[PDB]
Formats: sequence, C-alpha cells, structure tokens
Amino acid sequence: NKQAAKQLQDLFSSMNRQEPKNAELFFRVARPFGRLACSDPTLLGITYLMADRAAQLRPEMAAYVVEAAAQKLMMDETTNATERFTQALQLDELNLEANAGALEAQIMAGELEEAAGQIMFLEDMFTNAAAAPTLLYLKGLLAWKQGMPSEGLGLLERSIAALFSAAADFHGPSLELYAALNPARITAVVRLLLQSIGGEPRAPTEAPSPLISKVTRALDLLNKQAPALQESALLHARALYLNGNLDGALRKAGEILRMNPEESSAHLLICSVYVAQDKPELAVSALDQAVSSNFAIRETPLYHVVQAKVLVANNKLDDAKRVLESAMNLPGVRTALTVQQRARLGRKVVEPTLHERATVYLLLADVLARQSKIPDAPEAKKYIQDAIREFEGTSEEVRVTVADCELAIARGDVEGALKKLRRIPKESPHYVKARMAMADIYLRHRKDKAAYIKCYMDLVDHTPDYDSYCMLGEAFMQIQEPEKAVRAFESALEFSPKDVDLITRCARALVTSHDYQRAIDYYTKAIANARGGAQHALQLELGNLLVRLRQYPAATAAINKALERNRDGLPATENLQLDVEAWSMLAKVHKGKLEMEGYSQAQSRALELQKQLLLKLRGELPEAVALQRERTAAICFDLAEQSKRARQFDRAMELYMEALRHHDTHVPSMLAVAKLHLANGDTDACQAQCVTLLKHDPDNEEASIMLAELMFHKEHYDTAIYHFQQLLERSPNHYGALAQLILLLRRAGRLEDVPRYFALAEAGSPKAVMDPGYHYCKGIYNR
Amino acid sequence: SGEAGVDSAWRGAEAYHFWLLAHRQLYAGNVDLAMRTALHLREYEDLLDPVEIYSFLALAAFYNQFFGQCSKAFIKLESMPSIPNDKRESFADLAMSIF
Repeated sequence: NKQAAKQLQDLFSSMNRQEPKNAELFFRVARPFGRLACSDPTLLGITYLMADRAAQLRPEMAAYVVEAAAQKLMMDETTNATERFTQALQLDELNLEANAGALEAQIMAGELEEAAGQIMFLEDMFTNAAAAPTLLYLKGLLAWKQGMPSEGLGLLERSIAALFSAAADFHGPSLELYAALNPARITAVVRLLLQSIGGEPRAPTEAPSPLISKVTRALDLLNKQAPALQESALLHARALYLNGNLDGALRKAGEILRMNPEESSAHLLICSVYVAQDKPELAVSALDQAVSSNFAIRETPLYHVVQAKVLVANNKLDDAKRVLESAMNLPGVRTALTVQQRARLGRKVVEPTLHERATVYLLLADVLARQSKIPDAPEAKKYIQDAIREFEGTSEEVRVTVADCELAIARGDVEGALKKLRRIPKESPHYVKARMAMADIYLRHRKDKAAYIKCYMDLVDHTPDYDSYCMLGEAFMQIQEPEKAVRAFESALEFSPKDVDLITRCARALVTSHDYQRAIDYYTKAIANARGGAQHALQLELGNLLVRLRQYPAATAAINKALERNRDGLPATENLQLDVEAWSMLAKVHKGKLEMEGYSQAQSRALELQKQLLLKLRGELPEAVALQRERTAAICFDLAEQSKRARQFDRAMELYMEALRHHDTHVPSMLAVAKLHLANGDTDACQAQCVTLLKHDPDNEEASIMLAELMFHKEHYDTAIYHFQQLLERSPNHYGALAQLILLLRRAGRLEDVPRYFALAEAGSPKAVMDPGYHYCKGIYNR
Repeated sequence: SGEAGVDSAWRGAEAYHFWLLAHRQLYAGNVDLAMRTALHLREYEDLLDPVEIYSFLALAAFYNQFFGQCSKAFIKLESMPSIPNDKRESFADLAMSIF
C-alpha cells in the first residue's frame, strides 16, 4: 500500500486543479483491478473509494459499478455492495451483471432463500441475453447458499472455468488479466469450497473429496495465469493443505513469504501444515512466526483450530486450553454466527463450517481427557457429546457418532465405537472415515483381518459409496488376494467414478497384481481430474505406457508428439525442458528400437537440447547450474557409450572431453577421460584428473585412494596400504577391496595387518568367514 | 501351549532349528530345501521377524526361478509392503518387467 498510499495522496492533491470527479477518469482508476478485492485488505482503500467517487458521481454504466459492488461483496460487505447493486437495480433493473450481482448481494445479506423466487423470468431473460462471469457465479453462489453443496460446487466451478477462459487470452499476470481472470469470484468459490474440510488435515487415500482437488487445479491454473497474486499462492497452498499436499503447501507459503515481504496467513498455513504433518516444534516455530506477524490472528476459527492443535503438539496445555477456550467462551466457534454479521463486520465473519467447529469440540474433549487420567473426563465426554449434538444430520458435520467413536477408540471400546458407527448410515459425518479407523484398529491393534473386512462389509451395506468398495479392495489387498483387491476396486469404480484417486487405486492394484494392461487403461481412463493440460499425459505418459506395454514405435509417436506441448497464462520454459526430456527418453526408446545410430542422432539432439539447458536452465531454482551441466555431460556420456557400441573409443574420448567441459567438477568425467587416456597410455593424464578432483573434493575415495596408488607407482606403498586399510576399515569385508589390500600389503612386504583386516572383515559381521570373497582372499592369504 | 503333536511340541525351538536350517541351506547348495524349511516358518513367522522369512523366501525363490513362487514373491514384494520400499519398489519394477 506504500506506493499506493503516496500515489493516492498526491492523486487527491492533483484532483484540485483538474476536475475533482470525472466518469471515464475514475472508471479507469481502478476497474481493471476493481474487478476484485480478495487478496489483501489493501485493495479496498482506492478501488471502492474511487468507485464511490465514480458511481455516486454517476451510476449509469453497469461494468465498473456492478463489479465494484462485487468486489465489495468478496469480503461480504453487503452494505456498500447492496448500495451500488440497488442503485444499479434502480437504474438498470434487469441485466446480465446488475440483477445477478444484486441477488449475489442478497444471498449473503441474510436473504439466503429470498433471492430464489424469480427463477422463470430470470431464466427466460438470461436465455434471451445468451441468445440475443457474474451470471454463473450467481448461479453457483445461490445454489450454495440454499444448503446443497453439489450444485453450488458444479456451477461455481463452471463460473471459475469461464473466468479462466477469459484469463487464457493473456500471456501473464496483468491488470487486464485481473479484470478478465476475475480472481474475485474465483477466490470466492475457493474460500466457499475450503469449508468442506476447514482447519482439519485431509487425506485422499481416505474417503476422497474431489472438490478440493478441483480447487487445487483451479488455483494452480490461476497461479499459471498470475504468479504475482498473493491470494493465488495463498489459497492454492491452503487448498493443498486440504488436498493432502502438505509440503507443497509449505513451499508455496515460502514462495508467498518471498513474493510478499510477510504474510500472517502464510505462517498460519505453515504451522497448519506442520501440525497436519505432525511436526510439533516446527509447528510452534511457525505459530510464533504468525504471532510475531500478529497475535490478533488468534480469534478466527482457522487460526483457532491450527493454533490450538499446534499448542497441543507443543504440549502447552495452558496455551492449547486458552486457545480452545477463546474459541468456546468468546463467541464464534461455540456459537454459529449469523449472515447479517457479514454486513456489519466485513472480512471478519463467515458462516463457520461444522467440520471445523466439531474439530474444535473434539480437540477440547481430548485435552480434557488428557487432563484427566482415563481418556474420558466429564468435560471430555461433555465436549464429545457436544461434537455429537451440534453436528447431527447436516451436510457440514463430521461427528454424529464419530466423536464418541474416537473417544471409545481412546478408551479401547472399539466395538462400542463400532455400534456407535452403526448408528449412522451414510458419510454425512465421518461414517467412512471412522469405518477405516476402527477397521485398521481391528487389523493391527486387534490383529483381526476378519473384522477389518467386516467393517467395510457393513459400510457398503449401509452406504454403497465408492470409497466403501475401495476399502473392500484395501482389505482384500490385506488378505493376500490382490486379485480380490482389484475386483473390489472395479466394483468401487463402476459404482460411481467420483475421483481419479479411485480409478488410479484400481490401476495400482492392477500393478501389484501384475495386470498392467487394465492398469494403464485406467491411467488412460484417469486422464486428469480437472483441466490443466491433458495432452501432456495423453502423449508423454501414454508413450510411457507404450514403453511399459512394449510399443516403441508407438512410444516414438506419442513422445515425439509430447515434446510439442504448451500451457496457459505464463507458459514458462518447463515446456521446453519437458520437450528436452521427452526427446531424451525418446532417444532411450530409439535405443530400445535397437537403432544404435538412431540412438546416436536422437540422443545427440537431446545432447544439444541439454546444451541449451546447459545455458538456458541455469536459474529458476538455480541448482540447474550444476544439474544441467551434469545432464548434458551424462547424455554425451551415453552417446560416448553408444560410440563404444559403435566401436569408437576416440569418439568416446571426444565426448568424455565434452562431459569434462560440460561439468569440470564431474567426477566420473575425470574417471572417463583418465581411463581412456590410460587406454592411450597416459598415467600422467590420470594423475592430472586426480589433481583436478582433489581440487573438486579433497578426500574422495577416487582422490585419496588413487592418489595413494599414483605415488605408490614409484614404490611409495605406505600411502597406498594406508588408504586401502582406511578402505577396509570403512568397508570391512569389501571383497574386491579385501583382495586388493591383502595383495598390496603382501607386495608391500607386509603380512602383519593382513590378518588384522581379515579379522576386521569378520569383526562386526559374524557371517563373514563363510563369504565367497573372504574365502578367496583368506585363501590367497594362505597361499 | 504349542502346535499339535510331540514332533511339534517345542515349536519355538523347532522354529529356530528350521530357520538355522534355512540359513545354512541357503549357502550349502540346498536353497530349495531352505525354501521348504522357511515355508515351515511361514507358520513360524510370528515368533521371528516376519520380514526376514518373507525376504528370505522371496529373494531366494525368485532367483531360483520358480515362476509360480516368483509370482507369489512379487505379490509379496508389491502388495502389503513389509519389504523395505527401496528393494520393495525395485522388485516391483522387476515384477513390472518379469510379470
């Protein structure tokens, strides 16, 4: 805001000697970035300020006024959102943007059900407008506010897909992009879909939730559109924290803390991931990072959950209990806040999702159980029953019966937990997740595979969900019948394909059951869970499957087609490195096609592409400055090896030079140039490679051992036997090194540390005297 | 108590006698009889390390090229991984190459 604040201040100073209000002037002040106010609160003080100075000047046109009330609506501040939307409704009542935004304003101004009574007229006029962004976000938002998620999920994802299609015209993070990408409505969809999980850790190998996968894919696409938005990376890694991708969330939060100077929500995410990864001291370190950013972030349910369970992980029962009590005693988590508070408070209150509140109740129950002796305190049972009662029979619940299911897990009353789980028929709460909980408890804690499969028997009996038959497959995997595991995975998949996880789990059971044809068919039936580029899979991955099924001409077709790919937003040069890699293992396919000269040409063009990468892949995680000079060295190594297969070591000489000049520090390049100089008869060149390696690393096995033998070459065997006795101290019964040191010492005129290293070969290992190399070496010792 | 019969009475001592028999026969040219007396410990895998007998049978029966036992060994070396995931995935790759 700093340059923004000074530009605002001398802007308002400059407004004096020009027109203090002007229509097009004030529209162009903010409207490409007044499409949104969703990343930070710094976006408002100019966009809505001069939106008021433009629309209260004149509200006639719909674009900036409606979208400015929309960005007033992405922090749910209806007050001003309804003000501009209703001045539009007074001026242009029925429109693509005006009435759509007005109903959007209504459906979080407490009128959740009051903006869904004009369906016929709005539908016919919307069809007329489409025949002769805000509409689709309206439809998804309206479907979400009524209570049912799935229609809201689908139409909100359609809205963000349309805004991404509007985003695809731009080569990067642009102001015009932020107008057309519209991260306002997309961020609203994302934050409205983080409520399915909340502050909880999430796993896709459990009952898999594809909606957070869609959110992750969408935010990856918007990061591709704009790696210059803090909400892009922020909510992307937030969804990653809710998609089971935890360390990726850590890396993207570190990217945030790079791209913005600080971010309290990034530290919230880092400590959330750490406690979701169960990393307690790191969790409290990142918690104190957030605290140093702000201790005022404590009173919000996301940071309430993550700080509470960090301080549980930190084992500060005072701190964890005080965070959980501020969740309880101060309203906001104990009591579900109303929708009308969104108008009053702005970006402070959202309707608290019930997974998160029941998680708070469960955590407080568990810490009072730990404060007691048995894991059932009166307060523990009270909060378990509260996590039951406040979360019965709804869509956002996790505990109708799962709370005392887990409490009885703590008590060991798994069968009482089992009948408690019998009380619920479907995964409106955590039916399936407590199913796998008590089932794995039966499997390992109780050592009962029969009850392990019986839990999923009764789960598929109650709700025949796809995850239920998936865990039928998992228990059949356990019973040492992986074919049954396969068959229950197709039972799960052909019940309903709801996630790529299920079909790819079927493919993985086909992999472990040695039936790869349907495995890779499911890999070509699990194309991608959402958009982001399917032909990359359908070409490179498909060529990999053809390599697996041994179709190398088809591999060449698919992979040579793969290496002309592209992305959206900013397509960075990983397109070109994947072209290089597709060409390189395309050359590997050519080698598998027995084309030895075909290998030479294809791997030489991969060599020259990695020579580009030797100069163009140097930064962007800049370990590539060593990686690619290793890679082009190794590909000219493989081409030198092909020249050996073409029967020319002088070409191997040239490409060993070429590997040396790719990477000087390249240790096997020193080996290769030394060995084919010794083929030419150059011990001095090998000693020069020893010197260069000694510069590259002072104590290497090559450097020390072969330095020792190179002055041993003039009968200085003490250093040679010293380095080889170091070798058989480090590697006691290394039979090649055993033979080498024993013959060297014998030819050093020494038979004294010969049986010492024979005994050291069998000192720590009481199975070494019967070893074959030890047999041979002790034999030649007796010779 | 123990397994039925006087011949199966001291089933722990019998278990380790058969296990040391397997260990001796692995390097005495009797690798198949080591496989049979480790199939003896397919019952006696509870008192010893089950991963030890599993890897013993899998990595000296696949290398004996008993193709049905090769398939079962690679089932064990891919499904339910008790073999450490490095060599488990290496023999998974071999299963994806062999079978």
